[PDB]
Amino acid sequence: MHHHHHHAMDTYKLFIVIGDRVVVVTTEAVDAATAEKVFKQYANDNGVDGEWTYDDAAKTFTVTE
Repeated sequence: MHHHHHHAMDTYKLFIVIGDRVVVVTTEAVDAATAEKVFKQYANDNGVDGEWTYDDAAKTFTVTE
């Protein structure tokens, strides 16, 4: 027998206050650690530099500088 399991995911946000423009990127992930991996790759793939913070209740990551 076989069945597909569509796993549970929540949306996470990435606030990257870069220079003049503020960009908010949302994504979906099973948990915070998974979202962290996704946003880290996203940051690397799009040349985003800086230090980050995470607010769990808000499921929001913020990158500054």
